[PDB]
Amino acid sequence: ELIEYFKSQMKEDPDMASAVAAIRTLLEFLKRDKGETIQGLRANLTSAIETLCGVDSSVAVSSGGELFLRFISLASLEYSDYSKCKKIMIERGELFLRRISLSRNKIADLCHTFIKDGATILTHAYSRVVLRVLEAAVAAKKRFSVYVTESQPDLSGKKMAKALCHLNVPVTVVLDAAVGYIMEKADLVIVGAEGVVENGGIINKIGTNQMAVCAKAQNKPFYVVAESFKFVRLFPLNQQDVPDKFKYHPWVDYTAPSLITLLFTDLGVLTPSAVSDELIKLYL
Amino acid sequence: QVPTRKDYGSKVSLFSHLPQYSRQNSLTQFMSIPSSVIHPAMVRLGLQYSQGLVSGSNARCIALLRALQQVIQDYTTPPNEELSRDLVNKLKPYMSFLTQCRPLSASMHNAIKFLNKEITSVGSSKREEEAKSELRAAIDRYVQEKIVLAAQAISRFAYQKISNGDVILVYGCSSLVSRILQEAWTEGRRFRVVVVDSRPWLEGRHTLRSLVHAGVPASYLLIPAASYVLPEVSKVLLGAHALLANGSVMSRVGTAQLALVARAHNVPVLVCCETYKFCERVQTDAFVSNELDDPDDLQCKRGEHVALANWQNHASLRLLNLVYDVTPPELVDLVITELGMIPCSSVPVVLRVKSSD
Amino acid sequence: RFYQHKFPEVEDVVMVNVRSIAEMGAYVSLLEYNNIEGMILLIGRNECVVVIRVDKEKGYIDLSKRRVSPEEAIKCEDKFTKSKTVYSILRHVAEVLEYTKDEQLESLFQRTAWVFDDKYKRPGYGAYDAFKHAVSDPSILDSLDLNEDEREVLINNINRRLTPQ
Amino acid sequence: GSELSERIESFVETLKRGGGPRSSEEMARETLGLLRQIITDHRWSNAGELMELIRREGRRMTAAQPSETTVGNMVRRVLKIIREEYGRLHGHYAQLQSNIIEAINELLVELEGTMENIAAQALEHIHSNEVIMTIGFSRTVEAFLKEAARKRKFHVIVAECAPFCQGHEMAVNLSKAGIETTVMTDAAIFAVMSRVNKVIIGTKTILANGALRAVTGTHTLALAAKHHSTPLIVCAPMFKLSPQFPNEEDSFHKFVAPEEVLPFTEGDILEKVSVHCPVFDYVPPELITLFISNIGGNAPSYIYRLMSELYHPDDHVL
Repeated sequence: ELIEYFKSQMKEDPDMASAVAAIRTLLEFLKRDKGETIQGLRANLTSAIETLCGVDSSVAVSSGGELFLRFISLASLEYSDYSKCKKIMIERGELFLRRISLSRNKIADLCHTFIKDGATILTHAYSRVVLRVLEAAVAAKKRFSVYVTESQPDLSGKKMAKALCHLNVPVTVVLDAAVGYIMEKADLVIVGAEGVVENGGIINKIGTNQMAVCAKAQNKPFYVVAESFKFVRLFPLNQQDVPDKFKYHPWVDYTAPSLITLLFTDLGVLTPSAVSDELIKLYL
Repeated sequence: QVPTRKDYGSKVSLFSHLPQYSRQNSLTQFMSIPSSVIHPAMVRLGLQYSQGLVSGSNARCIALLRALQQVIQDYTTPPNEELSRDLVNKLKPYMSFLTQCRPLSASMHNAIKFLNKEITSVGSSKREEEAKSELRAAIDRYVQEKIVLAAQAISRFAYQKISNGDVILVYGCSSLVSRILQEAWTEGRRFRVVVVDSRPWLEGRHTLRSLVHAGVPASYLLIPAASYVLPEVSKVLLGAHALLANGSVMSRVGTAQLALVARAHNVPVLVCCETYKFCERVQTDAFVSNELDDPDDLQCKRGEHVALANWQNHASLRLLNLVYDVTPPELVDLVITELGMIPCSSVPVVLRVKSSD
Repeated sequence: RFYQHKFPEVEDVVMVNVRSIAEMGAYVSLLEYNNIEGMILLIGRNECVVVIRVDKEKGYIDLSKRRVSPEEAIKCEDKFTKSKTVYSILRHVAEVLEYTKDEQLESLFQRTAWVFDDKYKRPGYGAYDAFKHAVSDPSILDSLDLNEDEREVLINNINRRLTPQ
Repeated sequence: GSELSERIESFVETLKRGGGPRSSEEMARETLGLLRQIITDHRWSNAGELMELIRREGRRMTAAQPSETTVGNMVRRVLKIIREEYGRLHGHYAQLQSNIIEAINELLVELEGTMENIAAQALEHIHSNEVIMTIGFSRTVEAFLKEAARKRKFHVIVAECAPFCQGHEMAVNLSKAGIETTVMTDAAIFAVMSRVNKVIIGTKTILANGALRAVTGTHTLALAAKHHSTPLIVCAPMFKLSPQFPNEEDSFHKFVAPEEVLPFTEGDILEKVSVHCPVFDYVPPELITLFISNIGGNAPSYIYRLMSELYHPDDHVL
């Protein structure tokens, strides 16, 4: 009833992110096949779409769903009829979607004055969030050449080069194993996260841990970007701790959590140990 | 009429705050078998507390709390008189008898601050017998909710945070680490638990004999052979005595030793604490608040020669065995408190979780 | 289960102890029945909670502190004391020769529906708590039963030691 | 009035003149008194025109010299004071004059007890027969060691902050109470921290991200104390905390005239060599361990909550 609605939004529109597509999917899917109760509807159909959406190997999806269920939990009133529990009180969800669409604009506004001129940049695989901050940085009339890696489960990095030369900066791709060959060339290594967790760990694609271990190898500051959605609520320790269903030849690995240096979101700038301070501020 | 207490033998100049005290004298050689000031159940459980069978932090807190329960279970305040300030004016000299009987382990300092909080809250124009009744009800519901509900929530987090095919070591001693490990074991999990201790104590024979009566395999050694176990183990647990303001796990004798040699071979650490085990004051390292146990207990039963027997005849000779020591914050990874798997330097957030602000 | 009203309707004020939390609140199955679970809107102790909305085919009920701030108690202690006098004996019973594992599910409430709580009114079991302290008090106990009156179940339900009321 | 504009131009001319006057606490007191006068300059219907007024004036204050942040963040906390008063009328016209009057009055009072609270928490940290290390002085450090030397005994060594020196003035200032202190050159600190065990830094500007923007020489001493693992404490109050960010600010450094490094008796060498020296360096949050404040010590990460509760978090635009 909504699964190819979600997949239409997913792979017939590669503009938005997967988490924001999922939360738009269920927020417009408050027009539900009417069970018309507070608890049961909520529990079974939201947990059911979080299960049935699990054909993809992403990790931002279920986290964004649970972030929406913790959103909807707060200002849910009680006033004697089942009309404005949330079935009339839905404009809160509308303002939530527009504010956490404006989130990407506000991280661009926060970090456009943050990469300095002359500093070349080495970067991992693609995001829908590295390009907006780097082109809000170029659009402040700055100048910087960029390196990018291969990121091989696929021919990936060519997509990043094709996107960014169209966005008018000099780009040069590099092989994956040539990181420490060219890590020392860089002045700044920025990383679009896959999902940010409460100890500063950044589970991401197969080479961000490479970037962190080479970053402590060079003592060069290692900056990660995330929006208000993708604060996943796991807790990792090592290289078997994240669930196996998130993995499958691995496809996701886990960087060390205590060596990144500055991150930033909708709520401002955060030292990567204040992530727990804001995550306790989340889920009520 | 005023209690005093002396020191024993040679003493280190670096410890002007906290002295050394020997476990081999009375505490009634200055005050009689009764005492018009000090209470009999108080000296009962304080002399329990002094000799060293009331060892665990949770156990010594509930012991002190039931001692205070016996205090305010019967204490008749005489009339034409104020309740709260005279109660604290009697009970804090009782705290002085505590800290001079054996020095502070600041969880009970949080307990007596809680007691101040409760006695100044209920008024004095209120009739005082049912005020005593609701006060004793308040403190014992407080202590059972803290202890057993924190133990159940930490066990609830612990059900998932042990894998299968893994192993684990433990160090230190408490009832909660035993509840954690056996309530992790008995649900179909399969993991052997090596147990490591130290000297002069070998305290964790407690935890080892509880763990083998829970029917779990083991192997036992000491932290000066902890360089042998770091190839084998896949995660390391620790206990904790107290939680210092910048995320320092004030804890047992060789805790930070194991943390250092853990991420010297890069196996991540994991500690356990609770709500009231957080103080206010903050410090840099060991040399401020750290007790000394018995000096002469350092002994080996090998041949006929105790190699510190004639300690007292020497004067150009000193010794130390610090037990209650600190850890830098950025090697203890995270705690398992009742609020959840929360990282280390993020700990002192709970100072203004009070007024919903 | 002890009521025959399968879904407890509006302003049924019950104090079921909280069992297991949720992301909205707590999944609390009410001990009044077996298969009725719930909700709380914004650790393990009971509290006075009213019920607001209702379903039919899906079984999910919902409940919170809607407006009920100053409410007197003793009606609710009367509620769950009468409701706890009827578990160990008075759900299945028999013309009593108690099988004690279970009795028949379709010959289950052949007289118990008419005499304890699902009677004519709320002053129905009001009068069944006013007159019937037990049927021992007074000793001129009621007529009008499916039995003679209680001839086999007289000794076995309550009239054992004193009927303390 | 004509008095307001002339006295704020007196403060911007003593701002543009450079280093000085006396210390940051005189800056605090006189800027608070001037803003006390400003909330009695003229009336305002709603809060917004006073906010554009004080926003423009503090904007010129920060823009005239970006070197320090004391006037900037006292303006920012006056802004959160009106923001909570704005919260405490709808939670415009009742007593807001007198309310902001008493608000900055208690701000004044808690300012004049700051270094005395620092002297109160000065005791527990240093030990006896141990050695502490300082670079230059803030008068925080003066109250600190003046309290903690009166009952114990220690051995303070000090490398001055010398593009031009003033740590020798610290030395002659505290040495007339006799703690038996030593001074040394700024490039001999590395070997002597095999025999130090703890080090303070008296900074001037601390920012949001846990890092600190202190006098120069503090970065190499911070890295040397990293490579001996002695603990790092920074004796700054909560007062002079800033919300600003390092490379968000376009070169928060301020260079002074290189006359103090290459003197103007130089001969022919000068016009083919660049020469520059900062007063302020940048040292990461990773390396301090123990704050001390008015309310007590705090973590390096815990100044984040101090920012967010002590400043309305969108006054980053002054």
